This record gives sequence, C-alpha cells and structure tokens, in this order.
Amino acid sequence: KVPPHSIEAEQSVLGGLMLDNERWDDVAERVVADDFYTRPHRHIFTEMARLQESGSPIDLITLAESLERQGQLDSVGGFAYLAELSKNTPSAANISAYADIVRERAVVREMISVANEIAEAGFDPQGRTSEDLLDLAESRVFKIAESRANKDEGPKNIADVLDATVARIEQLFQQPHDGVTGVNTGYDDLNKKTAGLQPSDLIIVAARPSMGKTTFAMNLVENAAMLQDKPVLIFSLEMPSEQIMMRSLASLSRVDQTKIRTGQLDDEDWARISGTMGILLEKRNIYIDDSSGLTPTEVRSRARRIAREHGGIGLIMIDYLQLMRVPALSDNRTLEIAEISRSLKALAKELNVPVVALSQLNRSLEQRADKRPVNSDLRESGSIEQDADLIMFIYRDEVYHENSDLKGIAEIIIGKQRNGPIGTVRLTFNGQWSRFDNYAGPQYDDE
Amino acid sequence: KVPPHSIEAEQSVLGGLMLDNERWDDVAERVVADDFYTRPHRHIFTEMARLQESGSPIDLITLAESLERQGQLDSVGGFAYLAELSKNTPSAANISAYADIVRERAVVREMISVANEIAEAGFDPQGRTSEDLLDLAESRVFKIAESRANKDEGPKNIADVLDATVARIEQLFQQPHDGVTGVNTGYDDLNKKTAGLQPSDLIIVAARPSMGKTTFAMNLVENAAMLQDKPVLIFSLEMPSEQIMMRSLASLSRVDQTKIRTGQLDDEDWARISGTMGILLEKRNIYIDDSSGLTPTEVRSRARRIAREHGGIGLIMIDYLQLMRVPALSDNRTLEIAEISRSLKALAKELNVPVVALSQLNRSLEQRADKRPVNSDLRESGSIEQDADLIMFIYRDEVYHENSDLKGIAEIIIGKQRNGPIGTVRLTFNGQWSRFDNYA
Amino acid sequence: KVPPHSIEAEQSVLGGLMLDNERWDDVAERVVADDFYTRPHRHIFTEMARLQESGSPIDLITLAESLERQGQLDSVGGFAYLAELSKNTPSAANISAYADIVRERAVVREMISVANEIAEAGFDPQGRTSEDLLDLAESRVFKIAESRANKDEGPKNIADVLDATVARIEQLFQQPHDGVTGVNTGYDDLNKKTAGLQPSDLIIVAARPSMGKTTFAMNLVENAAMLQDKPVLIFSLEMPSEQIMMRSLASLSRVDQTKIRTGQLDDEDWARISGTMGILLEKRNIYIDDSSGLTPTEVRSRARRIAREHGGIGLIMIDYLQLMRVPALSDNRTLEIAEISRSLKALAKELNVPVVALSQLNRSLEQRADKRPVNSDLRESGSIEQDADLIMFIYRDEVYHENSDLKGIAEIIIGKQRNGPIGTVRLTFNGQWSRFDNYAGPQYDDE
Amino acid sequence: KVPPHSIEAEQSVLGGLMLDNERWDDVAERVVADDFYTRPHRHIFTEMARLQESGSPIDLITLAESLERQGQLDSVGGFAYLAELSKNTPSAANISAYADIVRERAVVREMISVANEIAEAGFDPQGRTSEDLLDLAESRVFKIAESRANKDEGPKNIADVLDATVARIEQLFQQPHDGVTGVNTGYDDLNKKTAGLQPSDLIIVAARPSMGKTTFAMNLVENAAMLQDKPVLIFSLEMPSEQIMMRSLASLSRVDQTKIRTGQLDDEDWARISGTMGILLEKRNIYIDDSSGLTPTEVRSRARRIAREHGGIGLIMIDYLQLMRVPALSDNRTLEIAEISRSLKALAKELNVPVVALSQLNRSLEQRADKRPVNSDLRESGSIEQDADLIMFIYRDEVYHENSDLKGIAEIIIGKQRNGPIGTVRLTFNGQWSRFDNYA
DNA sequence: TTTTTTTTTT
Ligand SMILES: Nc1ncnc2c1ncn2[C@@H]1O[C@H](COP(=O)(O)OP(=O)(O)NP(=O)(O)O)[C@@H](O)[C@H]1O
Ligand SMILES: Nc1ncnc2c1ncn2[C@@H]1O[C@H](COP(=O)(O)OP(=O)(O)NP(=O)(O)O)[C@@H](O)[C@H]1O
Ligand SMILES: Nc1ncnc2c1ncn2[C@@H]1O[C@H](COP(=O)(O)OP(=O)(O)NP(=O)(O)O)[C@@H](O)[C@H]1O
Ligand SMILES: [Mg+2]
Ligand SMILES: [Mg+2]
Ligand SMILES: [Mg+2]
Repeated sequence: KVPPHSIEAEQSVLGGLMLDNERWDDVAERVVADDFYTRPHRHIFTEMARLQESGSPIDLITLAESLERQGQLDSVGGFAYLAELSKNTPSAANISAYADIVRERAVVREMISVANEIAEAGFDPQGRTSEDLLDLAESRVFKIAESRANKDEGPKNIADVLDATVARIEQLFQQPHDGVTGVNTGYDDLNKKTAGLQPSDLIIVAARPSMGKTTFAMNLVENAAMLQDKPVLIFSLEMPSEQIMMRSLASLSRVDQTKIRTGQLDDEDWARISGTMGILLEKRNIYIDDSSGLTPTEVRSRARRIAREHGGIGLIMIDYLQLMRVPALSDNRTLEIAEISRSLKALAKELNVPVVALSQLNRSLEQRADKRPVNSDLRESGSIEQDADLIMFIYRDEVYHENSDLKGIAEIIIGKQRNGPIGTVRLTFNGQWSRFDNYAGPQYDDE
Repeated sequence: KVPPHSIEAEQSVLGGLMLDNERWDDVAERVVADDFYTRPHRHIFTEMARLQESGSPIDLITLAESLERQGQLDSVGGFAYLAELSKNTPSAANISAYADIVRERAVVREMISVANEIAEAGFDPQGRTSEDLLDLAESRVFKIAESRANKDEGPKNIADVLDATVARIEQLFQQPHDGVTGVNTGYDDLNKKTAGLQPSDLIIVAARPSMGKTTFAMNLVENAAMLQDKPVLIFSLEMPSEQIMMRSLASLSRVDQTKIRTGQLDDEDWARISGTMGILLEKRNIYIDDSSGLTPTEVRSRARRIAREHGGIGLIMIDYLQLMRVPALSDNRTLEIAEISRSLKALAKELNVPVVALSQLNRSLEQRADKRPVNSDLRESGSIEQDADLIMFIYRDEVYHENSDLKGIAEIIIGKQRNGPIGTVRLTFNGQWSRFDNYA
Repeated sequence: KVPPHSIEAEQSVLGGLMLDNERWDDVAERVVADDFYTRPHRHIFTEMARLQESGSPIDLITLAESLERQGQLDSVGGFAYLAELSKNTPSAANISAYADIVRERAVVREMISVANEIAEAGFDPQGRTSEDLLDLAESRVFKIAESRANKDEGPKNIADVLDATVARIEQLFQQPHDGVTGVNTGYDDLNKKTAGLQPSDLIIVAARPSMGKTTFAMNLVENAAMLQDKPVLIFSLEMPSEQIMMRSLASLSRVDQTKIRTGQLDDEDWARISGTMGILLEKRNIYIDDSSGLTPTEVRSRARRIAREHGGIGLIMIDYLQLMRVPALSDNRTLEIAEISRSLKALAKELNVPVVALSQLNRSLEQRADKRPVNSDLRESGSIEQDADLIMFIYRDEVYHENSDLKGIAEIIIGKQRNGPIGTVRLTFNGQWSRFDNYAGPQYDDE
Repeated sequence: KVPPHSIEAEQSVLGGLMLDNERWDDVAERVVADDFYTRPHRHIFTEMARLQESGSPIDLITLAESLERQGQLDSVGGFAYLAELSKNTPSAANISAYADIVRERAVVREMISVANEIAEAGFDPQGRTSEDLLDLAESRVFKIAESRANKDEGPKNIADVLDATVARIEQLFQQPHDGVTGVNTGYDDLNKKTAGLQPSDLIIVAARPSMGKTTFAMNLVENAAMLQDKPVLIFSLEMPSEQIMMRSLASLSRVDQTKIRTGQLDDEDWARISGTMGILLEKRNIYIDDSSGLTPTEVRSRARRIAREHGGIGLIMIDYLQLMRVPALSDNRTLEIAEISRSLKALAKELNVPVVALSQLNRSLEQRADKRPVNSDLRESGSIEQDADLIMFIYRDEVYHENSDLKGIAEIIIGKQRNGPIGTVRLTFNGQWSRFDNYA
C-alpha cells in the first residue's frame, strides 16, 4: 500500500520557512527531517537546519547556494523545484498546524513500520520464544510512545517537581495580597476555603427544590457584578428574567420580595430600588438569556459571541443542568447529562471563566435520617463528580425540622474540592429579602 | 420535480468560510450540514465544523487533509473541487444572506417532503383513522414551526429587563388589586401566600384518595368562576360529570351531598339549588370534559379552541394526572409523567392560563409515623417538582387519628412556592356539604 | 392516483333515502352533498334536500319529476340509473354507518387536496416567506379540524349537565325510597351509609384469609337476588361452585354447613333446602362461572353476552382480584392489577352495573398492634384505591384476640366512600350457619 | 502467508486422548478448542470436552456417535477420518509436549492476527488519534500476555504446607531481624510490630481523608525514601501534586502548614525546605504519577510500565482509596473494596512492592458513640473488618471527641495483622505541621 | 429512572 503522508503540508512548511525565519523554532521543536516523507524533503530540511544553526537567514538564494555547494541541489529537484515550493506557500500563519500534521503522519508511518517488523518477527520466530516476541513488541511500542515522551506526559519527576515546588513557593509568597485568588464571592468564609471563584472551574451548587439555590446563585452573581467590571452572562432556563430581577432587587435593596411581587412599595424603598438600578446601569455588565431547552453548542456560541463583543466574560450562570436539552442524546438522560457537563467543562477551560452550573438532587436524601447531601445523592451522578471541581450542597435543617435551632442558618457543604480542603460554610438566610449574608453568630467547630 | 435549492449560495458560503473564519459563527447559527442540498456539501460542512470545534482555522489545505484522513476527500469531489470552491467566492460580506437563502431552501424542501408524506398517508391509511392522520399532520406542521421558531433567541441587556420590571411594578402599584395578583382563590389566606392563582402556573394539589382533593379543586373552580368572567375548562377524567355537578350543588348551596344524591330534598333547598342554577346560567363560563385517557395534545387543541371561541380561558382543571394516557410513552409511567408535566407547563406558558392538575401520592407517607406529605411522597414525582411552581398537599390528621383534635381542619401545606414563602393554610372542611371554608 | 371514495356506500345511502325518509335526519346531520364523490350524486342529494325541505316525501317518482323539472335528470344518469340505485339497496338499517363512511372518505379527500395545495405552495413560493407558508398550512389544517369539529364534543355546556342533574333529582324525589337508591344490600345500616349498591361503582370488600369474606360476598349476592329480578353474574375464581352453593344453602336455610358437607341432614332441613331451591328456580337469575385465570376482556365479553341475552346485569361479583390473570402484563403484578381495575371500572361505567370485587390484605396489618385495616393495607394498593369508590374492610377482633368480646361481631369499616361519610357497620356473624345478619346487639358509638 | 500450525501435533493429541483418558486433565489445562488450527479439530475437541464433562470415557465410537447426534460427524470428515486419527497416534507419553507446541502455535497465530489488526488500524485511522492507536496496541499486547497465563489455584499437598510452615517457624525463630524485616516504616512501634513495610503485602489504613491519614502515608513514604533509593511511586487520588508536596514539606520540616500554604516570608522555614528538598534530591527516587479514577489492574499495568522504565518499585502511595468508585458497586462499597484489596494484593505479589492504601470510613466515626473505628464506623463493615492483611484504623480521638482522650496517644488499632501482635498502637501526631510521630 | 411487596440481618 501507499504509506500515509501529506506532501502538501511539507511543501507549506518549507515555503513558510523560506519566507519566515522566526517560526523556525516551532518547526525545530515539533518535527525533524525524518518526519518528511520524501528524501529530498529530508535533505532540504537538513540544509535549512544547517544554515540556521550557522546563523544564516532562510531564503531561496542562500539555500540554493548551500545545496549547490554540497551538490544536493540536483538531488532535491533543482532550483526550479525550490522556487515552486517558495511560490506555492501563501503564508506561514498556520505552519505549526502543518508541522503537527506532518508529525502525526510520521508517527503513523513509524507505527506501521513497527507493526510490519513485529509481524515479520511473528511469522519467523528465528528461535525466539513467545515471551521474547512479546517483550520485543512491548519494547517497540514503548519506544514509539517514548518518541513523544515530552509531548504525552503527566506529573514530573523528583528534580523537576522540586523546581516546580520552589517556583510555586516563590509564587505563593505573592499570594497574601488579597486572600481571594479568583473571582470574589463576596462571602468571607467562602473566600477562605475556595479563595474565590477560580477560573476554569465547574461550580456545582446542588439543592432541593425551593431551597434558595437559584436565590443564592443570584446573590453570588450580584456580589461578583458589584466586585468586578468584566461582563457576566446568565442563562435563566428555569425561571423567567422577571422573577430573577425581582429577586435581585429584593436582595440588593434588602426589601421584602412579597411586597415587590404585589407591587405595594413605598417611595423610600422605591428610591432604594432606583439607586440600585442606577448602580446597575453604571455597571451594565449583566446579560440574561431566559430561553429554555438549549443545547450546550448554542450556549458556547453565545458565550464566544459575548466574549468577542465585550472582551471576555466574567461569570457564566446556568439555571440547573437537567433543564438543558440535547436532541442527540435525548434517549438517555445520563448520557445527556454527561455530554452537557463535558461540553461545559470544555467551554470553561476554553474561555478561562468560572461557570455557575446549578443542579438538582435525588429523593434518596429524604429516605436517609440525616438529610445532609452527598456526592452520590446528586441527580444522575457519576460524570458530574468527575467533570466538576467545586461541588457544593445546600443544607437547611430548618426546612426539614420545624424545631431545628438552625433557623436562618444555611450550610453550604463542599462535596468535592480538587484544590483545597472541603468544609461547611454557614450563612445567614433572610427569606423576606431573599438575602444570603455571612453568618455573624458563634462559629461551629465541625466534628 | 426538481427540489428547490440554491447551490451557488452553498458554494459562496463554503468559499466565505474558507476565506473568513470570523463569520463562521453566523453560518453556524443560521445553517447546519443537513441544510446543504448535496451530500458532498454536507460532508464539507461537517468537516469544517469538526475542524473549527477543534480550534483549527478554516483553510483549504487543512480541510483537504482532514477529508483525506477520513477518506472523504474523494467522496466530496477531490481537492480540485475544493480549490474551485475557494476560487469562486469573491468575499463573505453577504454570506449571512446566502445562508438565509440556503436555510429557506432547506425549510421549503422539508415542507415539501412533509406534504408528500402526508399525501402518502392519505392514500395509504394502513388502518389509521382520519383523526390519527389529522393529529400526525398537526404534529409535523408543529415540528416545522418549531424548527423556524429557534430564531427568536439571544441574551438581552440588563437595561431592558430593568425597564420591563419597573413597568410591571408601576402597573401593579397603580392597580388596586389588594394583594391578589393572579386569579382569586376565594380564600383569604391562600390569597396571602400565593397572592391568587397566577397565570402560566402549574398547580399540583395532590392528596390521598377520599380526601376531598377533587372536592377542594371543585371549590376552587367555583370560587374562580364566581370571581371572574373568563370561562374555565374542566377535564374530569376520573369522576363523571354528574357526580361533579352534584358535588358543586352540594358545596354552593350548602346542602348535604347524601340528601341530594338520594334526591330526598325539601323545596326550600330545591329553590336554593334553582337560584344557584340561575346564577350558573347567568355565567355559563363552565365547560366540563369528562373524557378519560386523554393525551396532552388533545387537551391543548381543545384549550386553544375554547380560548379563541370564548376569548381566552380563565382556568384549566385536570382530574389527577395518572389518569392521563400518552400512547407514545406508555411503556414507562415516569416518562409519561415527565411528558405530561412538560406539555402542561408549555401550554400554561403558551395561553397564559393557570392550570390546576391534581395528583396522587405513595404509600411511603403511610410508612412514616408523621403522615404530612412531602415532595418525595408524590406518586412518581420526577419532573413534577421541577416544572410545577404551586405544589400543595392536603393533610387531614382526623382521618389518620380518630382522637385527633384537627377534626374538620384541613392543612393545605405548600410543598413548593418559587415566588414567596411556603407554609400551612388551615381550612374548615364540611363533609356533609363538602365545603372548604376559611378557618375561624 | 384514484381519489379515495366508496361509490357503493353512496348508492346504499341514496337507495335508503329513496326507501326510508325517517332516517333522513341522520344523513343530513352526518353528510352533505359535497361529501358525495361524484357530481351526479351531489345533484341527487341536493335535490333530495330540496324536496325534504319542501316537505315532499323522498321516493323515486317525485325525485325523478323534480329532476325533470330542473332538467338535471339527464345529468344524474337518467331514470333507469335512479331505479337501479333504488333496486340495489336492500335496507336502510345501517345508513348511519354508511353516512359515517362517506364522511370519512370526504374528509380524507379534503385532506389530500389540502396537502396538494400546500405542496403546490411549497414548490412555488410566489414571494411568500416561510412563516407565511407555515401560517397558511396551519390555517388549512385547522380548517380541516374545524370542519371535523362540527360534531359531538367533550366540553358541551353547563346547562346540559344542569338539566340532566335536575332530571335525576326529580326522578329520585318522585319515587318514595327507603333510603336505597341502588341495589338493596339487605342490611339496614349498610342501606343508610351506602344507600344500597349504586350502579357504576367498584365495591372492594377486602379482608384476611378466611374471615367469611367470600361468605359475606355470597350473603350480599343472595340478598340482592332476593330483593331484585335483574340477573346477576358471579365469577367464582377462587372457590368451586359446589362449595359456594353449599355455603349459600347453609346461610339461607340457617343450617350448619358442616352437616351439609357431611351429607348427614334431616328431612326438615331437606324440605327447607328444597323450598330454597324452588325459590331459586323461580328466580333463575344467578349465572356463575368458576373458570380461573381469566382476562378482563373475556369477562367483559361474557358480561355483554349475558346483558344482551337477559336484559342487563343486576350485579357483578368478582371472587378476589389477584386470581385474575393478564398475559400481557404478567411481568409486573402492580401494572396488571392497575389494568384489571381500570378495565373493571370501565365495564362498570359501560353497563351501569354495581361490581363487587373481592381482594386481599397485607401482613403489615398483622405487624401493627391495632389490626384494623387501612387503605395501605390493601394488596398492591394505589390504583385500587383510586378506581374504586365503595371500599370496605372486614374486621374480626374475635379472630385476633381469644379474649375479645366481639365474638360474632364483624365490623365492616368503610375505607373509601366518595359520596357519603365513612363508618363502621357491625354485623352478627354465624360461623355455623355462615350467615351475616343485622346487628341485634348493642351498637357501640364510634369515636 | 500460511499460518504457523502443527496439524501433526493436533492429531497426536487427539489420538492420545482417544487412547488415554487419564491425561485429559493435562490437555484441558494446556490448550482449549480454539487452539486447534482447523475447525473440524475444534469441533472434535469440543465434543471430547462435552463427553468428558458428562463423565463418559473418550473413545472413538462414542465420539462419532455424539458428532452424528449433533450432525457434526459429516462436517469433521466422517468416521473414517476419526478412525485414521486414532490409528495414527502411537502413544500418549509426550502428549503434554505436543499440547505445549499446539499452544505455542496458537499464541503465535494470535500475535500475527493482532499485528495484522494493528497494521489495519494504522492504515485506516477512522478518525482515531495516534494516542488512541497506541493505547489500543498496548491493550492488545496486554491481552495477549494475559491470555498467556497459566494455572494459579490448586489444593496444595500436605508436604508443601509443612515446608512453608517450617520455613515460617524458622523465619520467626532463627532470623535475628530485631524488629524491621522489610522496608523501614519509620514508626518505631510499626518497626517492632509490623516488622517494617514488607514487600508483597497489603497494608490498608482505614481513616478519614485529610484527617491525619494522608500525612501518615506521607510520613511512611518519606521514611521509606530516606533509607533506600528504590524508585517510589505516588498515586494520590485525594490531593494534587502541589498540595501533597506542601504537606510533605510541612511534615518533614516541622513547619506549620498555615505558613506553607499562606506565604509567610522567612528564611528559617525556607532553609528547612531547602534542606528537605536537598535530601529528596539526594534520594532521587520519588516519581510522581498521581491521578484519579482507576482500577488496580491499571495500577498493575502502570507498575509493569515503570519497571520497564527504571525497574523495581520501593513504595506505592494510594491516597483516598474510596476515590476509585465503580458506579455498579458505589452503593454497597464493601464488595468493591474487597475486590480492590484482592487485586492490590495480587499486584503486590506481582512486582514485590508493599502496596499501601488509604481507605475512607464513614461519618459515623464522629457520630457513633463508639468513636473508635468499629463495624458501625467502618464503611458497611465487611472488607474493612477482614480481607486486608494489615487493616489499620486511626482512632484519632482529637477529631472524634472535642475533649480528646487520645492526644499524642491516638490509637492505630489493627483489626488484622499477619505478622505482629494486634492492638491499639498509640502514636503521637503534630497537628501544626501535619506530622505523625511515634509514641513510646 | 420510577414504583410496589416479601424474607433475612444490624
Ligand atoms: N417573600 C418571601 N418571603 C419569605 N421567603 C421567601 C420569599 N420569597 C421567596 N422565599 C423563599 O425563598 C426560596 C426560593 O428559593 P429558589 O431559589 O427560588 O428555589 P429554587 O432552588 O430555585 N427551586 P429549584 O430550581 O427547583 O431547586 C424558598 O425557600 C421560598 O420560601
Ligand atoms: N355527604 C357526605 N357526608 C360526609 N362526608 C362526605 C360526604 N360526601 C363526601 N364526603 C367525604 O368528603 C370527601 C370527598 O372525597 P373526594 O372528593 O372524592 O376526594 P378525592 O380525592 O376526589 N377521592 P380520590 O379521587 O380517590 O382522590 C371524602 O373524605 C368523603 O368521605
Ligand atoms: N361449620 C362452620 N363452623 C364454624 N365456622 C365455619 C364453618 N364453616 C365455615 N366456617 C368459617 O367460614 C370461614 C370461611 O369463609 P370464606 O368466606 O370462605 O373465606 P374466604 O373468602 O374463602 N377467604 P379466602 O380464601 O382468602 O378468599 C372460616 O373462617 C371458617 O372458620
Ligand atoms: Mg432554581
Ligand atoms: Mg378525586
Ligand atoms: Mg374468598
């Protein structure tokens, strides 16, 4: 058969090197002359490397002279072939991608050649035992993996991790500057464990229905918007934006939401709401999309659109994940949830922004005597625990027990925190204003 | 005939995508791969989408390589075809218009195909009745409408929401509704917490059997009909309309239901019932559908019919959700529950009408020592808690405990209330009259 | 293609109208002249409508004269064609079904024509937008539905229900009753609360094993048979019919069942049994089927057969519901029970007959200290509670407690009564005679 | 090409099975029906297996009758072919060697087929990445190696048990190991009782994560590394590399972890950290490879991979053993933990490494009245009470009791210990630096 | 996912 190769990518790389010499470093880091399929291409890249190591700039005339001095001008195709290669390449903007393609082709060809050698050894043992052939095959595959050892790698070795250790110590010397390392949550206790909303983090705040989960998420959004100027993006899939705005005005102005909903408001609270609206129009960093049944592709497109138009996005609010709908994986809810979580994590890593993705719980919580939520108590759990890093659960024993002494005290229990120890953050909930504040009472030592 | 297509617009879109990658978002929002008439164009757009999702820029060489890796380079026409497509397109200034034309052609061809399928079903009944074919055609046309309704989406600025909110607040402040924002329940305490039956709300009042749940729902219906002129629509799937009317007459005239059911009534109560009938004929806003095993689509069609004919609908009553039948998801009951709840919520949002749908409970409530209902006590809740916003539960400790001091006292406990606090409303129940009144 | 039409049905309708004029109203309500496929048939029906509106009877000669006066006799086919149409039709008994068929064909042809119009509009946009075409298609399909909406509808009016209710009230008030409006139970206290066995009611009397459950059901059956002449239908799923008849003779003649079982009976009780058999042969209204593992479809077919043969059914006795077998829902018992209960309630509403179906209880009742049955004690509860209306439970503290003073006293406690207050009716049970009788002892005040 | 096969050896094996039924066990252990090159030979061996499992002796006539009953007599070549096969074989003395040759041929053909599959995957990527192809090839070679396994169980003879027992007695008596026998644990009480970190052992410490258990395993890793240069491996599923590094620096340098995490600039702690990392660089055997969500078979494969890389594993640190949750067994964790423990013991015996795991217990450790880790506090008891060879339980009464009865005498209670006296091992812990010391 | 009903055991 024909070995898998991309001659066009090689020609594009050679033309870009003939035009641009600053991107030679990326090519040298990525590929070598052996990655070139044709032996003339290997000779051309070898001459280019020799000229660049000598400090000579990479152009057509000097390369032609260098090939003529070594006599390789006729071996590579002549000066007309080099001129054609220089002519064909428009630009070297995507020469890194071309080099990646060439490296992939070289890896596949090396794998095919190794497979041919292994099959030849299998057909003709030549006195080698089965264990000998197995070890030879393992060594060959490990050598193929070792060819990209600096590319495919994970945690580092002792010396390199010690250099990373001293570098991180020098970095964390600068850490006591504000205490909050990410987006400020507005809560002192929350900014101690989590140290604020870290970028590229999946924040899963899950609670029972009518537990203030949307309310606390809105409070977090308000605190972030007052503590930053980067625009936020809200996807209120469950509730309309009218109720969201009513909750925001009740929380910020500390006025009863019932009176706002009935509209029976005095002029003093009206002036407070007007001042809050003036502050919001000063900010104008909030964008709410109340459409329901949206795919993660649409959300990603809108997020990229806003980031392009408004210069990045401060916060992404999602109104609970089981409302999100994918037509492709609508057959199975768990597959749909896993796909949604994976796409949202990819988007969060893409734009480097903490995404507020709420979630619901299961009915096994009420079955348990202790109604403190766990990771397995999550509605369609599993992949959610895998993809997320900042999972939290709202607990209100006042709701479950009428005689509970934790009235107003809402406990945010961290289920998963990859970077930092988990814990229980107590907060003071005001149902009238729907306001979550820092718990100013006596601190409880978690047993 | 030749299907209506604009291949030149497709070529212009593909060439503009090859030239410009910044307007890729507009093309992705407008059209998909299936909108392309020719299958090679579908493959080309699929490869472009795969490359752009990976972050790779859209150029000729990378696209050709990507098609070569999957072996689809020869399927789409070869690299020369791609080079020709890149050469032909001058610019991508009007690529949005070309994509709109392509989407229009695709939707028109979809409509033509649906019409052909409808004609085929008409010529070949395959044992289906005319109603089945009509409902299938309605479903197909609704699907085509949903395919076009996705354009009206997009995040909005905070200022517009603020203006709408303050306008609504001023409207509520000017109107002296005296707390009751929605449809008046007829109960003062219920008009304090819920502030009346708000439009586009899914009200789930679930209770145990023989708890007056249907009776209390009928009392709510009577109160709404007396306190409004907008016509109501009743779907009495479980109980016959005759029993519903007897319960209504017993409740409104405050006469014993047993005496009315036996017919042993004096002429004074007869005159009271006659006056009640005169008031009802003065209103004539009540329409009861005692049919059972109904799909939500039939309910939606009848609701739209009555709303257009009678100028909107004040209230939509459902006689307990597990009686409803969906043949599509009849294999699993929870799928039926989720579909019914979603369809009812969508219908309530559509016609802006409060819908009161009853439900049943589970035996786990009986297992608990305290028999106060919770959200998990719902009979296959699932998305019931998520979609609904005005869930209430009826509690009568007099039934469970003979020595209970809550005789006549019915506790309507709000399981879920998104806007406002939840609580327990005490009411006075008259078994003889089957009358729910405010507790004193 | 050929449009879907039934010329034979049209010819049958025309011949029936030529023969029968009393069923013209059904045809006019069902179909119009436009529903006829062929234009001559439209002309014929138009002429028939014109003659009937004028009051002229619909016969061959007058119709021929009317067509001759308008000159349409040649257009419809001639007098010989009309004579052939009159000849071919045997009878007009099924002319309503024929008109329904013609209406169906007309609706299908209308749908096909509308689909053709929509396809033509799709092929030629004529400058219309896709929204315009969608609205036009919706309008056309809704016009088809509205043409099909000119029939019996679900929500009719409140006035019709009011008239039916007041007619029922007048019917019940003009008849002097003894507090019984349904089938008389034969027990005075039961006739106070339940007011007799009401038709279209699912009566569930459930108890423990033994406990005289089938015995009490048979006592109710005997009382109903003695107090009415409408035939009753028993499905003795559990017990053989021989033992059923032995228990019936023991209860009715007040003789010990054990002596009848042994056959050692005196001539006086023999004469009493002979007189009871003479009374039964005077009645001859009870029809018993002892077949087991029956589907509800077979039961419904047999019930319809008996009602057609013997002019309705007075009462339907079902001997214990878990004996009923459905092959389709044999996988899950609860689904099978729900389907059986739904089918039985549909049958009871269909024929307007009281159906007393027996059932069993759960062992959790024995787990409780107080062994008074509740709704949840029902075996495979839920749908049983929902579909039924007259649920009762048998309680015998004499069985549970040897020192109980309720010996002979059986408490029938109403668990569910949709219309009326529930209670506890105590009866006198005779184990020797196996006879349930009205309470001759002190009636205890229920708390 | 012609696949490498030895039909003559197959004929010899089949004829020997026809002659001798006593050596059927050797052939059944060695080869299967799939190892036969020709499908008729596979059918013949399948019929032989079916006859011998039924207890019927394997002869020509019964085999032919069974093949005729299944209709396979004509497919394999007829009765004359079977008679020829029986005639050809002289004896069954060397049938073991012939079966070994047949197994070798089958394994070589399997390797050739796998190589052909890999070459096909290389020629046709089908959208898969090169990493996917490499992982698939490694999986295929590992499957070949796993299929190249042999007998693992068997009732041992009394002589072998006596030899092992007397060897154990001589080890306990004659050897003057003076406490430590394997890798030095560091804790003096663990040095005496557990006799060091014995290679090919299963040491599972059952406690709460970030509650002294993580720093206990960290101190174990440190003490093991300070006395040997054998490459140790890190598999922490609880904390990242940076946080584990901070914990290790705080433990070794005796510096408060608040200063380690929150930067308190001073040169004394910096000098202690510099000395600690100098000692670590002197050891030069800490290879970080911590991840999450794995299985012990994957851990064994990575152990083989590291042995290919360097060779020899000093210690593997499994932090948060309850982070490998399989959703099938996530609810009842006992069976999953038992299977993980058995596979970890198999891995420990495989590469001679003292596999140490950090099992997570329940919240009842802080809730139950019995604050010590007993079956209620253990995760559904079961695999935490048994199975594991060294099940240590960290009764840190500091966390469980606010007024602790164990401050510096926190009990490392050993439920089961193969070598050493069980009991409550009271040890000192420094909460400031997260450092576990050794109480006398 | 949901939802019933049985034993065992802690
Ligand atoms: N005016 C008010 N007075 C008192 N409590 C109120 C008022 N308005 C709202 N609440 C409470 O605030 C909470 C509303 O929380 P909310 O965030 O809307 O629930 P939710 O988490 O979004 N529901 P879900 O999405 O199904 O989980 C409830 O506990 C209400 O009782
Ligand atoms: N005339 C009457 N006298 C006394 N009590 C009565 C009378 N009529 C009805 N009741 C009681 O009032 C309640 C009415 O029951 P009902 O309205 O059917 O509740 P329900 O929820 O609709 N039953 P279900 O459909 O199974 O859930 C029951 O508790 C009856 O026992
Ligand atoms: N001669 C007798 N003397 C006393 N008790 C008797 C006599 N004959 C029958 N019984 C009682 O009659 C009862 C049987 O009633 P029956 O109605 O058949 O129960 P059942 O319906 O068969 N229960 P089940 O089998 O679960 O459906 C038992 O309690 C017997 O003790
Ligand atoms: Mg919410
Ligand atoms: Mg009801
Ligand atoms: Mg019985």
